[PDB]
Amino acid sequence: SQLDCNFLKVVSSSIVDKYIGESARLIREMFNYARDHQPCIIFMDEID
Amino acid sequence: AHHTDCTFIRVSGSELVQKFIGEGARMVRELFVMAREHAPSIIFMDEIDSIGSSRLEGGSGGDSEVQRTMLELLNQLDGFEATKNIKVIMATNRIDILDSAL
Amino acid sequence: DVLPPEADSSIMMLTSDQKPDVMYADIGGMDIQKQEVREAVELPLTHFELYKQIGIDPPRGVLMYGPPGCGKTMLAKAVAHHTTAAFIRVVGSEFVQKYLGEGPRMVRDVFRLAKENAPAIIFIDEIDAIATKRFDAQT
Ligand SMILES: Nc1ncnc2c1ncn2[C@@H]1O[C@H](COP(=O)(O)OP(=O)(O)O)[C@@H](O)[C@H]1O
Repeated sequence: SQLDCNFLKVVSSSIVDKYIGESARLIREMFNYARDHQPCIIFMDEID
Repeated sequence: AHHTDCTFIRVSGSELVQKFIGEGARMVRELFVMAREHAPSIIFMDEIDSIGSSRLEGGSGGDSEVQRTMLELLNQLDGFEATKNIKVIMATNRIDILDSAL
Repeated sequence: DVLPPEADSSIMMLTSDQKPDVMYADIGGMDIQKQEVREAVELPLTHFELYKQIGIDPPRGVLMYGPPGCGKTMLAKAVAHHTTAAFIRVVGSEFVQKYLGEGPRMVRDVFRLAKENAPAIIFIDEIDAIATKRFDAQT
């Protein structure tokens, strides 16, 4: 309802990996994704 | 290593352990084959509690693949074939934890 | 032809573009520790001749030791920022992995990358899991 309108970012599970490299890659990918648009807010639920 | 012109061949402790089954024994067999191919040689297995210790009762209650690698090394050190001009140096703390075979 | 060295896929090395943002002035007055960690890591690296002229073979490893939060990781970030050599930080938790042998492989690869990338400083932070005694495992 605020001037964000961009909420969704369905949960966050894909960032699980076996080395910090893949997690850094995925997180900067999502950070650039958020930078794509107006203030983007990332749902972080679905964790166990 | 620095005074003998034999052909030193290193092996760390956690280096013959490979996740894929059997790859932890093909490596030892290839090691000794290379040694035989290289005439006088000496192998200094560094801390060797890794491929060592004592055989544990099997099942899903202990390590087994490391046990198979230990067995392969044992057989190649003294088995049906008598290795010639190959000598092994093993160093490892805690002499009392090794197996009764090695 | 021979191409430039490659295959730095699992590049945990900072090497610019991820450096921490702290100088040696966002840390409040840890004077003794600051001097000691400097004389352990920073001093041997730049003023190398300052050491051999005494026959020392500078120290190669330093530990951190303190209550739950006191700035251990912060001084690590600072030393990493104000440094000329590489810097790879791997926590002592990414080593206890599932598939067997895949653990020690990570240590071997970390040190191989360190040696293959010139002078380097390897930071193993919160290493309290894999350091604890012997307790000859029968399990
Ligand atoms: N003296 C200090 N100066 C600046 N920041 C500090 C100081 N002490 C604690 N902090 C802040 O508190 C946090 C505690 O970090 P630290 O205690 O090193 O982590 P750890 O629990 O791994 O030791 C740091 O991120 C830092 O931002």
